Amino acid sequence: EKAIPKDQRATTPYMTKYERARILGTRALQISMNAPVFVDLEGETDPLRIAMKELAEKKIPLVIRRYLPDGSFEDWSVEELIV
Amino acid sequence: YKGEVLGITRFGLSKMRDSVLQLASFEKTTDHLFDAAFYMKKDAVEGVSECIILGQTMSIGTGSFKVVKGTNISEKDLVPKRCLFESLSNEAALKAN
Amino acid sequence: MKVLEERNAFLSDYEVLKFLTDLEKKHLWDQKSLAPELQGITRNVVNYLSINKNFMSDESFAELMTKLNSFKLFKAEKLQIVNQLPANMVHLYSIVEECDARFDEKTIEEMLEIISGYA
Amino acid sequence: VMTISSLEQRTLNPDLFLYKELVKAHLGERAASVIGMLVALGRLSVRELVEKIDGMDVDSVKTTLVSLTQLRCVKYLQETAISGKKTTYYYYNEEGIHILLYSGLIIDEIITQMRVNDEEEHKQLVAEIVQNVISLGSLTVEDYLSSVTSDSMKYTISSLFVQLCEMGYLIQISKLHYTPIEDLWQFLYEKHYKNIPRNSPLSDLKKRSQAKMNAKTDFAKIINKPNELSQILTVDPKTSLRIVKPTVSLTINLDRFMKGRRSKQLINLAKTRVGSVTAQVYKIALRLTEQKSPKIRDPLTQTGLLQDLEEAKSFQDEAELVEEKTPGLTFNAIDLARHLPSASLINSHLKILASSNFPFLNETKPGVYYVPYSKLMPVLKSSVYEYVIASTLGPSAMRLSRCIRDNKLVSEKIINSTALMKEKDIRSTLASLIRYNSVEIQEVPRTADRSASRAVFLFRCKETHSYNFMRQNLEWNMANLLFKKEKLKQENSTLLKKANRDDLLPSELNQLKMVNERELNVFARLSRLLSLWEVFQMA
Amino acid sequence: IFVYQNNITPSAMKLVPSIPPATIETFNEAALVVNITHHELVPKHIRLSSDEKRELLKRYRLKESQLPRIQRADPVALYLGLKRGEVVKIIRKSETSGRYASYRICM
Amino acid sequence: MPVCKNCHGTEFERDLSNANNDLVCKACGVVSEDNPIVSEVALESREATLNNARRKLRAVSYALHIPEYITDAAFQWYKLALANNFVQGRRSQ
Amino acid sequence: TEGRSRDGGLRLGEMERDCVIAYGASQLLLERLMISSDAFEVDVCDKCGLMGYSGWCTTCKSAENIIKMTIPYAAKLLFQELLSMNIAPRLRLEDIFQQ
Amino acid sequence: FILSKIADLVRIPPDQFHRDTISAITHQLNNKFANKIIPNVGLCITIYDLLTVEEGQLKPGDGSSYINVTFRAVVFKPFLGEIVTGWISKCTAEGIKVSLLGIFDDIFIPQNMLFEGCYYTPEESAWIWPKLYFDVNEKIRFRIEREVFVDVKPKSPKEREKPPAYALLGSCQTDGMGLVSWWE
Amino acid sequence: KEVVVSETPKRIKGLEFSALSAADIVAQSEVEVSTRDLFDLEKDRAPKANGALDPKMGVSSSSLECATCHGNLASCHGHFGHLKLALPVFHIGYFKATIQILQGICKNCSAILLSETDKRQFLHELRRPGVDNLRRMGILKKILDQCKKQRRCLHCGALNGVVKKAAAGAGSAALKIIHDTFRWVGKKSAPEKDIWVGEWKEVLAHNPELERYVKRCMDDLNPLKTLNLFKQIKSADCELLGIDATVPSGRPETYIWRYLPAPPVCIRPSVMMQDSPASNEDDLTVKLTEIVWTSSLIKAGLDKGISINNMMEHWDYLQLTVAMYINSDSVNPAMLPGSSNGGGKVKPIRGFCQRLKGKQGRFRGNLSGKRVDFSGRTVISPDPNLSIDEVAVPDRVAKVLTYPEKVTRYNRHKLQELIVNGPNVHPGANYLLKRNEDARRNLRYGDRMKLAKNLQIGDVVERHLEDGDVVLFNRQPSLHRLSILSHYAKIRPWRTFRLNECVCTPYNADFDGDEMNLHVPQTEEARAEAINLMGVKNNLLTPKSGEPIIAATQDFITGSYLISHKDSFYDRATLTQLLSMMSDGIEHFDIPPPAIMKPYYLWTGKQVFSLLIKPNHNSPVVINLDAKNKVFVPPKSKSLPNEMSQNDGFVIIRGSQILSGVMDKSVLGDGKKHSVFYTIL
Ligand SMILES: [Zn+2]
Ligand SMILES: [Zn+2]
Ligand SMILES: [Zn+2]
Ligand SMILES: [Zn+2]
Repeated sequence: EKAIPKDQRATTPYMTKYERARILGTRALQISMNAPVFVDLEGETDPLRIAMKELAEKKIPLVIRRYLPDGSFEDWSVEELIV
Repeated sequence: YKGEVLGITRFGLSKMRDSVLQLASFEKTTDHLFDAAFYMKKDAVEGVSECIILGQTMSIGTGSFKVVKGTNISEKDLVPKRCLFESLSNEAALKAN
Repeated sequence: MKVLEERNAFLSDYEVLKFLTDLEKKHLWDQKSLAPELQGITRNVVNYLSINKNFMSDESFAELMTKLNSFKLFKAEKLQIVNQLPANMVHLYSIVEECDARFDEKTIEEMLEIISGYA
Repeated sequence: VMTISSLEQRTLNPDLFLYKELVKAHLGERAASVIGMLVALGRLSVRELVEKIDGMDVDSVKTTLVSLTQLRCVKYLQETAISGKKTTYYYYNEEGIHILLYSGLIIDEIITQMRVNDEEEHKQLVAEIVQNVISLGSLTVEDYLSSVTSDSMKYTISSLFVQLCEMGYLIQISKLHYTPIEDLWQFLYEKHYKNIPRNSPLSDLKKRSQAKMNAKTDFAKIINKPNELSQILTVDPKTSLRIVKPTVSLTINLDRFMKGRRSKQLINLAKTRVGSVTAQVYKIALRLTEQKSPKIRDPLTQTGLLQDLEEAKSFQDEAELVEEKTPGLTFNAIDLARHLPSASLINSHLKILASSNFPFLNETKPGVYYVPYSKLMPVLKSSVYEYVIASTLGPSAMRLSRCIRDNKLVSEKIINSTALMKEKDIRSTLASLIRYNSVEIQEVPRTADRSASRAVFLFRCKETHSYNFMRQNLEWNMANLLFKKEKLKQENSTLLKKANRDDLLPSELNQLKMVNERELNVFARLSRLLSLWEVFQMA
Repeated sequence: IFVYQNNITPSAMKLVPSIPPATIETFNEAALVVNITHHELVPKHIRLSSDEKRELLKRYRLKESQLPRIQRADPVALYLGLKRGEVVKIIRKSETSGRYASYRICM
Repeated sequence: MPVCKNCHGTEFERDLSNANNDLVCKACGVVSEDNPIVSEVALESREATLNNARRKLRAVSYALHIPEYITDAAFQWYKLALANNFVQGRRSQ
Repeated sequence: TEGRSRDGGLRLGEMERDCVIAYGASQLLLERLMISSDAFEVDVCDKCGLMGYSGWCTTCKSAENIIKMTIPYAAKLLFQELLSMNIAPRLRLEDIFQQ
Repeated sequence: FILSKIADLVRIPPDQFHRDTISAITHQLNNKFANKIIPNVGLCITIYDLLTVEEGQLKPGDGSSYINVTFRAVVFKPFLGEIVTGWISKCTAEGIKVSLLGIFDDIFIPQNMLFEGCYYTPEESAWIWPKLYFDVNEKIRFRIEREVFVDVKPKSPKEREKPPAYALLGSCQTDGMGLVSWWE
Repeated sequence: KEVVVSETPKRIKGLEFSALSAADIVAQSEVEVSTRDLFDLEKDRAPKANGALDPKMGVSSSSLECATCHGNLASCHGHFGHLKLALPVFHIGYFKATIQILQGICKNCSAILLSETDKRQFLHELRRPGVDNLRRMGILKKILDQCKKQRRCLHCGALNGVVKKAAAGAGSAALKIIHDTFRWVGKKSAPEKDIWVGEWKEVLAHNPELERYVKRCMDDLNPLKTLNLFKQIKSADCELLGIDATVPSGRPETYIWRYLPAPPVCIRPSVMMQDSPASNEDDLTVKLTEIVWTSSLIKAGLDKGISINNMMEHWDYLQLTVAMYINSDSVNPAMLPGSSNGGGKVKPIRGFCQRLKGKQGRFRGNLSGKRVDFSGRTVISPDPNLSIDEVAVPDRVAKVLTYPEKVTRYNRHKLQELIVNGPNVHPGANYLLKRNEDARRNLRYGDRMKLAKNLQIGDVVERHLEDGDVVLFNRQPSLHRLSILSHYAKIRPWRTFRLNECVCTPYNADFDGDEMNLHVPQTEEARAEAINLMGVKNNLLTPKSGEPIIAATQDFITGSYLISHKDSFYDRATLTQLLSMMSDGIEHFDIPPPAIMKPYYLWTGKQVFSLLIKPNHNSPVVINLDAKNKVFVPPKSKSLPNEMSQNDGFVIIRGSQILSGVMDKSVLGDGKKHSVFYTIL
């Protein structure tokens, strides 16, 4: 019930498509709370559309934690993960 | 899913599925509520129909996984510090004992 | 919230005051910078911790352990001597067991001359 | 509201509510829960404990448990598991602290053998004897006398010597002794079904009754094994008189305590119906027979197995003649010079037996003076209730319930016919009586299926319920009283720590008699209520 | 193991299973005619060894229970004559994806 | 009766315009409340003679075709008349 | 409130609701069936979970062990409705964090 | 004074992500503790050190991160019998409320071990001895013994002070006590 | 000072469902209800001192406070009370359960009447970890029924019999229960029946109009009898009877009423007084407020006066009244109501088990089915030039349709302005909420301007509905997995909802009367959720068929069929303006060589449609495709490719240039896998 070593990864390295969901939404609300963005931001705004622009650059410094049903945890960073 | 063709219609829906909330959310609400409370079912908070009642975050789907950010900092600065308040005055009581 | 250890390491002030002059030196460094609310403790920190030493050093702490490991002071007065009761007369035996009687003369006296090394 | 009565502390907890405070009033601490949880759920395992109590696993589990053992507060069973090894499941001794729950009254059990030395250091001697016993519960004159000084005539420092035997006192705990009775009967139910030499496979009756016979007669010498054993009684070393066996530890003998206090009741109830002359005669007569009569002990076998609506009588019949005949040899025929305070001619003076008539005794060997016995004690028990409700609630409840005794399931007209006063009162006394047990209710459908006001309302005794409700009494002070004793500890608990080690303040001086004579009120008040409780818990 | 012919008295069921270390297996003669296993619909079931079971749990890191089950005295299970907690690896060959398998336990 | 927490205006203006249906004072701009929570959809000698008294009362009343409302006036008067014991001594009519 | 006229609000029926589950949207439920629906915080007591008010656990009167949390007010409604009738769906709680 | 090993979780708002992690951590630590008094231990001085930083776990409803670490922080509980500087403060007669400036007022030494020969006179003197009175604000060596922690928060709907959470007590058991120039 | 205060974010683990104790009920309740109904009318309209409605128990309208917690309808959640109830009264909710809890216990010493090993046998069966729900129930039956066959209890020695739930289900007096001595086996010697005939013998003798005339009654257990009978259940079995005991709730006693808790006042809402003096009542409070009536009746009655015969019907009538209180079941079997009767049989006396049960009954449609704020409703109308993955939301609702916004950083130079317009004109906002979280600020007062000059970063403004926002969209009867589809919202004039017709087929909207359900979300993460998951383009295929549900219908199909048609042609002009009208502008293009030559120049539809797929060089949509559309006439079996046929043929396309065949549904029409769009996506 603890962290799995990065050496062994049993998972699909692709996105969850709920990856895109919570990664985006979370990053957004972060933007709404005024957190520093990691990308050049064009003349537009709002959290969501610029968050999309971030994941285009894959600059989100977050890790999806994943629960195997046995409670064996899991870790994947965005930069680790592939679209 | 358990031993036999069952379920669907309420009368088979008591099979495994243990959540008294939704068992009332379908049919025969009352006697499931009471008869539940009598037998003092320990229950659990699990399903969709479950977790929307109590309104906390859904188990599956978007919520099928927690989200984490890394602190990204080295344990080098996690080392303790002192001038050893304890160590220098240690050796007083160490004698005659 | 939760406490792993309450009674942990008995810690008096030596440079701990100066350590708050450090993080203080790190953050805003009092009103001496003229030449977060946190300063509320800082004045209170530096309040008494400064005066009795006048009415300080670093390596004296190392000089602290030198002849002082020889006594029965335990940790209690052994740490308490650093500040209170300038190791003189009845002050020093008023606390710890058998600082008089069993071991008295040289033990009570060295305290007077060793404290003169710092306080 | 506002906690002044605190129904919480009270209303919702039958039975074990006593126990879990008793042990608490004894120990509490680590020891509290294990008995409470036990009596609560019943059969329990060591491993099974800490998955409920969170009781400082396998230490206070082991510690409190062996604690109860030493004091025999648990019923104790072990057997191999069905795969192998061995497993241990646990029950609670009898009523357990029931032993403690008398104590000072068990101290009064001495007052029978208060005789032969009256108001001596011997009194204080046997006192510290008994309570030292009962604190541990199992000791030897080797262990006790070992702790005791060895410079005080052995046959005197420990003066109760041959007197160790008597009727009450002590019996070595052996095997079955604190072993759960209900099963150990089933343990004996083996070796009979288990030993069938493949005889005939027909009519389990021939298999059962015979096994029963064995199960019966084997069990007899089983429980007769503690009843007496000579190796204790007999020992007479060189240059000595008869002693007990100093070797094995012996334990408080609870039976003759039962029979003793039950006697005391009979002194009261008979004393009520007869005169102090005839009374005290009956009193001193019972002093001999209370030796031999089980009087609470007979159940035993009845407890632990289903009866049979005939075979139930097949137990009852055994109780009909048992004491009456063979212990009748031990019973009154001609007794000589019991005490006297009367004087001069003692013979027809002793014929005062025949003055015994109703509703008990007065059956003898048609020309020897004898009281019926094993028939006596049973139909005696049935009568014992009597007075129990008058200033309990109301005078008038007596005559109606008493009448409700003789008649059965009648009704209010035939009541008010037989009875007196006014419906205004008749309902009240009745209704205020129906508010708990007693009358119960009977009704029958009247020109309908079943309807609210059509039918007739009838009344019944059912002392089964009645004799079995007076435990609610147990749930009153034996429930509560112990608390306000304990609850008052934390009042002076600070002072209790100091005041106990002192031998100061005016209020201290005041609250001394307050809390203390207060303790007189509680404890004495308890034993008061106990003398009443001495019945419906057992017979 | 023995079979009935045409009557199965409940007195025989009152104590059917006398001897715990051994066991019994009961059927009606008319009931057993063409083996259910070989029929068509029931695909092949494979009883699996205890060490094999525990190994399977090593695979999916599954505790006990929490599996598809087989009601004790299922005729097919009776055909294999299982006992408590015993797991079968059942091979379904159906043309959808193709042949594959799953597991059940005897409850 | 209620007063703003800030501007402390003593007058509140209800806005039903946009169908927020809220309440705020022209002194602040800080609302009083959100979504005003609204609703939708024995035997005594006196009381019994009040039953019968309404029976008689109304019946004989609009026997004249008098307005129903007016009847409740007397109903109070009749009830008021019960207080002084003016009612008992004579006939009901 | 109900329908058009008096004032608005619109109907997510069960059959209407569950359509969102096929997309498995966690938060869309919450914002939709909770944060925008009945915004409420029940105050409870770890020991003997029950729903107090402000700073009390009432029946166990402590004013300490309470935890504040947000719940659909329809939920607490259903509770009191139950616990009106004799029944106890005592809410035991536990942390979100530290696993 | 001394040290303690304690654990907790801190909510880190997203803003400080630009700022140093551990520093903002410490910041919110003192924001939570600093002067604040911590029950059944004795008052927190401030954070001393920090350790076991772990990858922070946030909640869905928020999105502002949460990190539960432990650390050893400076608390104040020196020991029971002791002699230390301080002075009489708001007081009447029996016992005196001694204090060090700016720390807390809760130190109140009752009078039991304090010399039986004494006299109080409603005017500048708490008790004068056969050796005399003592002054406010003065550096004063006095003895402490006990501190008792209290919650005292039975907030009632009907209720709408008594905060002796960390409060020290003692008396003058020997010479030089209550006035430093008696010794010295 | 400053005691350290910590919090932990929490969440539910399960629910324990038990019954309260006797004490715990009143341990909750503030007041005894008691008193009588009246709502103490003097000085006021139901000033309701003590009584059923009590100001300290809760609040009803918005006037006064809750005493206990003042702050009235806003802050007070209500509180529970405690009805002292004369005599123990039975309980219907546990009735069918109570027959079982009593079913396995004797009436004599009242001990669990199965015993010994087998008792332990069931026990050891249960506590094994692998034992589960269906095993809980089924087992508890296998132990329960095992009792009935026992004719005789054990250390009581007395026999017993089965209890039948007396009478039928009319429920009138039916809640009374009856067992008895049974199985006479002809005539046997039964000390029960032996005495029994030795009992009636005298009362037979006294009133011989009755006994055999009405006989064979067996006997009951009174709720008063049975409360006793429960109390001597000795610990132990408990879970054997199915109740887990460990000194919390209170062993099988509670399940029959003793102190009925008063439902908290908010859940007993006093209906609007609705003008005048007579306020519209609320029902349950009328019920229990009669339960007080009959209560204090039987409390003052039975205390001094009345009679055993005039007694019960009050009391049995009471249990019918509380059973009636928590449920419908037995309704009015000509039993008539109590104080404030009527008696023309007012139908819906029922208030309670109903309000929790069906349809509009809460626990389905009012809780899982909540009717949710921030929405909108209108009829529809087509907008093809609106892109797919939008909905035209009319400005007039945008004015009242608002979205929560936490201003930050980048936001000001929009948001600082967006206020200056105010609620009136569309590109604006209305509500403001500062960083100091006071309450909120509604655009009503005035200012802005210098107000907006303040605008802390952590502030909050509620925008109107701006161009290309996040929205989710619905039709009334949820069919399948397309019930809700988000959209970037674009604002347009007039008033109605307008979507792109190609997405009709999921909604199967015929337009006409169809009224959609328009939603906007509030919290952020739900936005990115709906749009970037539940959104149109992502869901462009419907799952069940694995098919692209959304495509052109009707016009757009037949329209294509005309431009696609072989017999068509187009010239430099016609094609030009078309390729314009195909994407209104906005795009560079390239013209493939003309379909024909020296007899002028032209292009055919197959081309001009080919560009629709691949309009440009830089267009990443290189496609090959082939299939049968419908209305296909097979060629002569000679020609092997069906591509050359009588009518058109296989649609076939290579490198995203149409080779042969008209399109017409088929490729562009959903309805199949082989498709223009399905291939594309
Ligand atoms: Zn205002
Ligand atoms: Zn609580
Ligand atoms: Zn309130
Ligand atoms: Zn029985």
